[PDB]
Amino acid sequence: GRYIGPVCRLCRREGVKLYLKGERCYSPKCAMERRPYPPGQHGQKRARRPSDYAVRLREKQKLRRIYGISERQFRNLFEEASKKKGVTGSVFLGLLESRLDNVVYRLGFAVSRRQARQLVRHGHITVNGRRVDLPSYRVRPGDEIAVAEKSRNLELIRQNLEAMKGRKVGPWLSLDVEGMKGKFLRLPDREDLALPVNEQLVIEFYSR
Amino acid sequence: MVKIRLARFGSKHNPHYRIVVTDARRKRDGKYIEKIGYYDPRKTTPDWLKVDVERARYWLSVGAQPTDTARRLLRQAGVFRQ
Amino acid sequence: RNLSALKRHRQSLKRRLRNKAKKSAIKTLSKKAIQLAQEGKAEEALKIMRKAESLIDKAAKGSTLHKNAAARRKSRLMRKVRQLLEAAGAPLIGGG
Amino acid sequence: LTDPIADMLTRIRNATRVYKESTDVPASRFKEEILRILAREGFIKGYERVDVDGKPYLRVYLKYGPRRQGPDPRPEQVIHHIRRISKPGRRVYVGVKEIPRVRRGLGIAILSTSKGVLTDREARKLGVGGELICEVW
Amino acid sequence: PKKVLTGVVVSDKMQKTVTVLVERQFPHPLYGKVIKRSKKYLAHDPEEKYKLGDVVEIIESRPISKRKRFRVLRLVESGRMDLVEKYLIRRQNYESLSK
Amino acid sequence: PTINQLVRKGREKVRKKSKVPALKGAPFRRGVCTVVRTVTPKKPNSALRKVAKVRLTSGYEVTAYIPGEGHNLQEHSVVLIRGGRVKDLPGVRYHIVRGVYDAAGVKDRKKSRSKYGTKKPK
RNA sequence: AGGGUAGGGCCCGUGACUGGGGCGAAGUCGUAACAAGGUAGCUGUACCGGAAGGUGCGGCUGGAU
RNA sequence: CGGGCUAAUCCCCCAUGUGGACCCGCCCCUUGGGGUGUGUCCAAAGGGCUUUGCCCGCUUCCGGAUGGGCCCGCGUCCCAUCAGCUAGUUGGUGGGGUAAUGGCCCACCAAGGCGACGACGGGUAGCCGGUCUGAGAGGAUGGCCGGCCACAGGGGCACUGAGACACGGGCCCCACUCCUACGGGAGGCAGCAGUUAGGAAUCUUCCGCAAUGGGCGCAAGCCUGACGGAGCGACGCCGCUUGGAGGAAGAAGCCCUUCGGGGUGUAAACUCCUGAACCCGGGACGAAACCCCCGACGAGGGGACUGACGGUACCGGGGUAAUAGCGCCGGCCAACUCCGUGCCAGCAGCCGCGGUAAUACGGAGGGCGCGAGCGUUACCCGGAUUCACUGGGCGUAAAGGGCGUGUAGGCGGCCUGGGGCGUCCCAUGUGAAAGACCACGGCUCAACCGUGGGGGAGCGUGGGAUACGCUCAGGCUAGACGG
Ligand code: SF4
Ligand SMILES: [Mg+2]
Ligand SMILES: [Mg+2]
Ligand SMILES: [Mg+2]
Ligand SMILES: [Mg+2]
Ligand SMILES: [Mg+2]
Ligand SMILES: [Mg+2]
Ligand SMILES: [Mg+2]
Ligand SMILES: [Mg+2]
Ligand SMILES: [Mg+2]
Ligand SMILES: [Mg+2]
Ligand SMILES: [Mg+2]
Ligand SMILES: [Mg+2]
Ligand SMILES: [Mg+2]
Ligand SMILES: [Mg+2]
Ligand SMILES: [Mg+2]
Ligand SMILES: [Mg+2]
Ligand SMILES: [Mg+2]
Ligand SMILES: [Mg+2]
Ligand SMILES: [Mg+2]
Ligand SMILES: [Mg+2]
Ligand SMILES: [Mg+2]
Ligand SMILES: [Mg+2]
Ligand SMILES: [Mg+2]
Ligand SMILES: [Mg+2]
Ligand SMILES: [Mg+2]
Ligand SMILES: [Mg+2]
Ligand SMILES: [Mg+2]
Ligand SMILES: [Mg+2]
Ligand SMILES: [Mg+2]
Ligand SMILES: [Mg+2]
Ligand SMILES: [Mg+2]
Ligand SMILES: [Mg+2]
Ligand SMILES: [Mg+2]
Ligand SMILES: [Mg+2]
Ligand SMILES: [Mg+2]
Ligand SMILES: [Mg+2]
Ligand SMILES: [Mg+2]
Ligand SMILES: [Mg+2]
Ligand SMILES: [Mg+2]
Ligand SMILES: [Mg+2]
Ligand SMILES: [Mg+2]
Ligand SMILES: [Mg+2]
Ligand SMILES: [Mg+2]
Ligand SMILES: [Mg+2]
Ligand SMILES: [Mg+2]
Ligand SMILES: [Mg+2]
Ligand SMILES: [Mg+2]
Ligand SMILES: [Mg+2]
Ligand SMILES: [Mg+2]
Ligand SMILES: [Mg+2]
Ligand SMILES: [Mg+2]
Ligand SMILES: [Mg+2]
Ligand SMILES: [Mg+2]
Ligand SMILES: [Mg+2]
Ligand SMILES: [Mg+2]
Ligand SMILES: [Mg+2]
Ligand SMILES: [Mg+2]
Ligand SMILES: [Mg+2]
Ligand SMILES: [Mg+2]
Ligand SMILES: [Mg+2]
Ligand SMILES: [Mg+2]
Ligand SMILES: [Mg+2]
Ligand SMILES: [Mg+2]
Ligand SMILES: [Mg+2]
Ligand SMILES: [Mg+2]
Ligand SMILES: [Mg+2]
Ligand SMILES: [Mg+2]
Ligand SMILES: [Mg+2]
Ligand SMILES: [Mg+2]
Ligand SMILES: [Mg+2]
Ligand SMILES: [Mg+2]
Ligand SMILES: [Mg+2]
Ligand SMILES: [Mg+2]
Ligand SMILES: [Mg+2]
Ligand SMILES: [Mg+2]
Ligand SMILES: [Mg+2]
Ligand SMILES: [Mg+2]
Ligand SMILES: [Mg+2]
Ligand SMILES: [Mg+2]
Ligand SMILES: [Mg+2]
Ligand SMILES: [Mg+2]
Ligand SMILES: [Mg+2]
Ligand SMILES: [Mg+2]
Repeated sequence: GRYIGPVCRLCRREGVKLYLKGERCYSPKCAMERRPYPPGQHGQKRARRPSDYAVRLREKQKLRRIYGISERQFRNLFEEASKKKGVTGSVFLGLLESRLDNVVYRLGFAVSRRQARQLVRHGHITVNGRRVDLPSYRVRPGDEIAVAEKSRNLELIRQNLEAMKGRKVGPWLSLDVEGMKGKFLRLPDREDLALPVNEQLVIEFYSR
Repeated sequence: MVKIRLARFGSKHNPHYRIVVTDARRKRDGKYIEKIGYYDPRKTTPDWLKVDVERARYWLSVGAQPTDTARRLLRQAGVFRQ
Repeated sequence: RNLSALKRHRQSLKRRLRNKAKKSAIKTLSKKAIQLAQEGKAEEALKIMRKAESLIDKAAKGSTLHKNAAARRKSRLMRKVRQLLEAAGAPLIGGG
Repeated sequence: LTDPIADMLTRIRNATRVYKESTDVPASRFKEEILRILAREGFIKGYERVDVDGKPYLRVYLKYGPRRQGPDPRPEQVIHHIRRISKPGRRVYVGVKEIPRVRRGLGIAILSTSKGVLTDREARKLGVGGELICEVW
Repeated sequence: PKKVLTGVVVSDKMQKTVTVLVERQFPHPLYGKVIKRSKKYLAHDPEEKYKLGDVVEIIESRPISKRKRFRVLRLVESGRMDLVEKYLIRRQNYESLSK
Repeated sequence: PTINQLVRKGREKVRKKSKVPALKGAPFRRGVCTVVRTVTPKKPNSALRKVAKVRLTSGYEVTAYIPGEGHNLQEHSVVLIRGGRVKDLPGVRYHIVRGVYDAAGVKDRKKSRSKYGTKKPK
């Protein structure tokens, strides 16, 4: 399946902060906050000139690892968007964010997509009323996403819920809080999320 | 004779018969002479049946005859409206 | 081991029997007058020729012959008679 | 001589490199009709029907770019490029849909047609095609 | 429709039939260039009228015999023997392409 | 050349010369060893490489180089081979496959085991 | 159909022996070419010679001075 | 085998001829098309119900409709180290024959037919839609599905027939095997599974006609290895899980150390939360028709039976932390150190690693990439712009023929006119559907499948324009030839 292994090693090797769990990634107990150098026996050694390839290799994994998606699942969409109209970048981006799990986390239902998926994969979520244990469902504009009424009685949801009431949600997002029923408004533009990514670099990558 | 009947398309457990005209000596799903309707039997759409009630009467005029259920499909198509 | 084909097969030979006979008789009579055509005998020739026509046609009634064929054997029959009877003549009966 | 057209074109391309105020060519209504295009688009200055020791010609009056500094002050060419297309060795024919657009729109291709010589654009406007004479820029 | 071909006669030696050589042009499927290809057809001449050098128009007719499927539709021109030369000269030249 | 010529003679779609004929367009052919021994390579190397000469259901008979260290190959040993030559060893074009037939993988081998037919310890 | 008699054509495999060729090398003989390579070299043929090769006739310079 | 008997929608004659067949004549047409007249020929079948009427059938003749046969044009692989082939061979007259042209068959007259536009021979291969690669032109390919063809152990043949020269029909011959009571008989999986053999390797001797479709029947119903499903196989694609959050300036073990330290490592442990599977309850869509009731067996409206997959998916309640394996780490090419070893044992796709300090073998620590996958081999396109139409090149890198003459062929200077072959434009028929491409819709997504939409090249028909190519005709003199 997805990754599911040691994760901090991601942020480190990348040299950037990926808030892959939730709270700690903000805490001063973080790795990059403590050890922002490569994992393994050779982290603190002077890095050397990465290759033009190696570079383009990064941005990918960085993004790819950000959502924890199989390489394949990350070819399709970018074969999707690339064969999709207009600027392949924005589309693929919107194609990625359009995943349930993500949006679920983007809707502050869980600190990590990792949680998002599980709650998603555990069907605790719903959409337009319908229940969806499908962490790969490409949610489209006009979709009503509702927590499982059967799981509205859970406390974790509310602890993440509570820490959301008036929290700032994406322009292409709402969050009728309490009702545990958000909503997915539109497809974003690059300027809608300033990810630590240079998407074109990933374009250059599969251009091989 | 040339008859009118349903050619099963779709996939396993996924019926989608094209109500079409061809020779019985054809295989079930082989070459037909003309398509003239389509039918979701399981009722997965608000429009799981259509007929070119006009053309459908064309062939029947020229003698073609349908399978029973195809005759039904053409029934509710009203094709037999006196 | 066994099938209705055995029933199917048998009938043929019987049917096989019945067709070959007619054709044989046809050509038997069809030509027979033709000889007379070479020496007509106009009256007697046209007497045969008519007979072959019936057998020929009457074969077309069943699997024995196809209409176009019988017509051919018919057509090609008549044609020959007169042409032969031309050199000499002349037809006593019909026809025609 | 095989193809006067390329020869015509060739004569041009041969002088433009040496920077001739003009140059000459044996005449023909077709060569002219061509040249007709080659000033209305602005690659040439125009032609006049001259005449050499008894024979007709077409002294073409050449247009070039401005003097320049650097070490190579020689004036850039108007006709950067001019090469034959359809030839006697390989006659080349196009339908209106398959009519190329020279250098993204900065050049043209002269086309012989039942409706007179045209440019890559004029044809598409008139909705026809023909024997691609040449492409030039 | 019945295909009409505008070919020349190369043989009258047969009786009640002629050899109409038909020539056609076309581009190359890869090299654009126009490329001449010919092909002899066997025309039916019931009245043994058509003669050597006669440019003619042949029409796809029902089979008269084997290989003979085009009758002569109508005459076009006469005296066209130059073409024959461009035919026989060929056949004659072959006599040196052996071993 | 002239377009005409290209029309007359066209261009020659040169084909490929397969590098594993003894296979007869197959990925794996069984054989039966015939000369289990060692073979020295050409320069600039020096050693005693582990070769296997095998007759095939394809009728042929070819040297097959035995990869790894330590094997169990002697005359009459059922075996399978694969495509792949050994640059330095002329006369060898194909490989053998350990852990297959009368051939067993490498002993106390832990890395890249797949390429050496050696299952997993604890 | 086919079976038989007889005689031709073509291709694959196999064969005492035989002719060269390729690769390996750490052997033997000499040292032909690469410098004026110690007789300028190459070339066609012809002859000769354990072998690279020599030589005769004519040719090219892709010959040094 | 034979002797003798019996019915019919079986077979035979006669009658009736709307009509149809043939001859000969004539109108039209124009290849044997339709109409017309005299002579000749020919149809048939009954059974059932509620019974002077219905339904099913039977006969002919026209037409429709679909499925075909034959014929033509252009296109369809490799070798010229195959350069000549041909006697049914090419044409004709006349007959046979078929549904029909034909040398498809026979007889006779003639001497003719094919070929460097590659005949003849050999090797290979089932073609197309499409499939994959590809920026494209192009290449490779033709399983699955759809169409057509050809074969039904290896060959030949005709009968039956609307239709075959017929896979589970028949006649014979050959090869093979088996049975046997030893006199003699039988068989043909390239139908669904299955066995044996060959091989690197390809599955169940499963369920059922419920659906769709097919034959037969008025219907009831029957047959149904087509079809619908189950199973096996990581064979390919899609989806999902092996957990989530919190969690020390950081346990042990393990690897490195300059002995201060560093790395594994938020990883674990443990706390909480969620809850794959596995337990129970419920439990389908697919299935509305034929048929039966009224009406009129019809339009239309009412009435039931039926589910192989299957108690499966799916719905509800409850509920366990619950598989990780593979390749790679000298450059290409992302990912580093330590020991062992010492041109030995070894990796290798290329350049090349090892001869006592190996980022290149082995192991380990750590790390890189994917992830129920991971790798290898084989083969196809790509990179290969390296057979170059797009889109290459021949002084010394591989490539100008030793030199001329000349056939075919390719190519061809200025001006006018006709034709309209290439060529261009418009209209139009075909270009099946599946697939590819855009939009959307159903399985909770996707893969898969459905719906609609949107084009072309190519060739068939009609019209048009005339610059260049070509053709026919008239002039000219700038190439050539000549005095
Ligand atoms: S945010 Fe911090 S704690 Fe979270 S994965 Fe990244 S480095 Fe680790
Ligand atoms: Mg795009
Ligand atoms: Mg690419
Ligand atoms: Mg007799
Ligand atoms: Mg008949
Ligand atoms: Mg070009
Ligand atoms: Mg070495
Ligand atoms: Mg063997
Ligand atoms: Mg053994
Ligand atoms: Mg290989
Ligand atoms: Mg490995
Ligand atoms: Mg014989
Ligand atoms: Mg015999
Ligand atoms: Mg010397
Ligand atoms: Mg020396
Ligand atoms: Mg010397
Ligand atoms: Mg010499
Ligand atoms: Mg000697
Ligand atoms: Mg000497
Ligand atoms: Mg000399
Ligand atoms: Mg000389
Ligand atoms: Mg010289
Ligand atoms: Mg020198
Ligand atoms: Mg009786
Ligand atoms: Mg009668
Ligand atoms: Mg027939
Ligand atoms: Mg014959
Ligand atoms: Mg003779
Ligand atoms: Mg030709
Ligand atoms: Mg050739
Ligand atoms: Mg193929
Ligand atoms: Mg295949
Ligand atoms: Mg097929
Ligand atoms: Mg056969
Ligand atoms: Mg057979
Ligand atoms: Mg068999
Ligand atoms: Mg047989
Ligand atoms: Mg049979
Ligand atoms: Mg057949
Ligand atoms: Mg069988
Ligand atoms: Mg079988
Ligand atoms: Mg075996
Ligand atoms: Mg199966
Ligand atoms: Mg059934
Ligand atoms: Mg049925
Ligand atoms: Mg009844
Ligand atoms: Mg019964
Ligand atoms: Mg049965
Ligand atoms: Mg099937
Ligand atoms: Mg954790
Ligand atoms: Mg239950
Ligand atoms: Mg249902
Ligand atoms: Mg549950
Ligand atoms: Mg645990
Ligand atoms: Mg790998
Ligand atoms: Mg390595
Ligand atoms: Mg190194
Ligand atoms: Mg890689
Ligand atoms: Mg590196
Ligand atoms: Mg290795
Ligand atoms: Mg090197
Ligand atoms: Mg070392
Ligand atoms: Mg998977
Ligand atoms: Mg390749
Ligand atoms: Mg590339
Ligand atoms: Mg290319
Ligand atoms: Mg080059
Ligand atoms: Mg050279
Ligand atoms: Mg020369
Ligand atoms: Mg000439
Ligand atoms: Mg001209
Ligand atoms: Mg003209
Ligand atoms: Mg024209
Ligand atoms: Mg289509
Ligand atoms: Mg959907
Ligand atoms: Mg579609
Ligand atoms: Mg397109
Ligand atoms: Mg079109
Ligand atoms: Mg046209
Ligand atoms: Mg004109
Ligand atoms: Mg010409
Ligand atoms: Mg003239
Ligand atoms: Mg002059
Ligand atoms: Mg002169």
